[PDB]
Amino acid sequence: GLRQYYLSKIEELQLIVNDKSQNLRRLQAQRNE
Amino acid sequence: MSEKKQPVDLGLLEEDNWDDDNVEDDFSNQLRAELEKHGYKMETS
Amino acid sequence: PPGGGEQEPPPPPAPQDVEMKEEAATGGGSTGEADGKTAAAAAEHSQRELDTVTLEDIKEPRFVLRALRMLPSTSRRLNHYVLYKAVQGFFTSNLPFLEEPMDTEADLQFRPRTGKAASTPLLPEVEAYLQLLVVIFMMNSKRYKEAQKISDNRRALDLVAAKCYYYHARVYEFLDKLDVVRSFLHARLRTATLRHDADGQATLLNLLLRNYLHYSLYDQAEKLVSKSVFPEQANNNEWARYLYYTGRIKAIQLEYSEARRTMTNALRKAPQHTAVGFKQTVHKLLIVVELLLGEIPDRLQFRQPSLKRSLMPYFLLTQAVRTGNLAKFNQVLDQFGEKFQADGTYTLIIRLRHNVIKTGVRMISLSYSRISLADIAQKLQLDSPEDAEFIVAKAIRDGVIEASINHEKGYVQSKEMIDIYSTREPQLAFHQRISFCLDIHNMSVKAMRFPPKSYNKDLESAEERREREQQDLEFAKEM
Repeated sequence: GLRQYYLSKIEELQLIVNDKSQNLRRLQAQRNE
Repeated sequence: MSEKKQPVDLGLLEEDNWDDDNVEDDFSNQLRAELEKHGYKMETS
Repeated sequence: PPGGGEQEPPPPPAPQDVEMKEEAATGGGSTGEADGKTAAAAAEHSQRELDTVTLEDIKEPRFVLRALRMLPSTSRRLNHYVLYKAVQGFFTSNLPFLEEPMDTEADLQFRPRTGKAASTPLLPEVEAYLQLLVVIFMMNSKRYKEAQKISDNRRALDLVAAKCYYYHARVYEFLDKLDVVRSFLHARLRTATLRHDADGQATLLNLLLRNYLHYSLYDQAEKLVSKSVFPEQANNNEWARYLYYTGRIKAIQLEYSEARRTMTNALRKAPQHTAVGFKQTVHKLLIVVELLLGEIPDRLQFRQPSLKRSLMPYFLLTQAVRTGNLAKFNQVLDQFGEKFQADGTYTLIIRLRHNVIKTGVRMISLSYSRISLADIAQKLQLDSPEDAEFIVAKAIRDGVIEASINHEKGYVQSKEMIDIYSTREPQLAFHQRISFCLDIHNMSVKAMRFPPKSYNKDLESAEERREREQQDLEFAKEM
């Protein structure tokens, strides 16, 4: 089918997500303290 | 931990607290002694 | 018989025992960690691979028939280790170690695992004396590895395969062709860098450049336009050699300003280990290029025990170049030309005459104020006074010295330029490092807040003390 195309797209999005998550997790602490 | 390896050409077949100045070795080319130069120059004149 | 009964027995058992937790336990933990979770680098144990490579470098039938098709087979693997140890203690073990991964239930079900297992035979087979594991047979094992390379799912396989196709290159390096290795690498590069970003845009670049220069073709087109210049993930080990290669590439094309900084950064990225193999070369070039660029001294005297014996010619060389004399330069070249040719550096230092003559003329200009050219030739031994006029004219052209010359007379007179403090240049000098000192503070502060974490403890004063305080207040207010 067309699975490869979809795999590529979804993989790229998920690969990006983690960096953002990380760079926000640090930010929350400072505000809490 | 401490992988610290490099592939090629390890070689070469296996102090001083005074800060180094280049000039010290310049006259290491010759003039072993101010003495010798003065002593063996003055006699001419 | 008596001699081989006390020191030969020890070699068998103790290494096996200490390996049972070094790579067997490592493989067991990686299978359930690297292939069991998405920690990647964390549970990939790239540093465990590292240690088990470096230690085994200076250090198979049992470990090749590992089985894990079913849960009883995976459990068996560990008792079968001891069974093979007992067999070795009782009996003598043994090409016939390549079909086992297809047999003996060998179903790791993780490529990340079978890859490292296959590579571990390859490394000893590569290091099996100089036999090369019967030559192409090692390559054939790596051909099997290359089949594995095309197997797939790279949430671990990628950073496992990096080392694989790094030793793969060494295999051909020690033997036959490299051109078709270049073809393969070129293909493999775009085989990557298209699956979004996958890394390897660091190792493959260095592998391609390692012998692209060795074949002596200084192609640079793709390096200026390479999109893999910025993998940004190099473990601070790849980055050094990549910067060294690009620095030499840049310096060989009459570009000196940027090569110095980039390759000095590369040199100072080097680790602390005792081995000084590549540091010898980078230092040697880092001081040739500094002699070329203007006349920076470079004489930050190096007398360290490791480097002392090697760099004996170069010390003599700098000694001649610093002084304005020119016969010394020839007396050094005609003496060490063969040695420099063996080092692959004759072409760079053969063009040093212009630097020598510039230093000499600048020194003459700074020393005197009014000197006839009938003595410049004698002092700099050009064997002719007339061409000294052209030399001085070219020097004046480039702003080396502002001295004028009375051609009809012959004497050269120089201007007097003092009080540089009022000039604008010291402000530029101060600004250039104000920028650096402001950058370092932000760089340091940026990484300070990462370690502070797990600070969920947030209590003010108490929970049940409020009721007691309210009761006491009410009792006090009653009376």
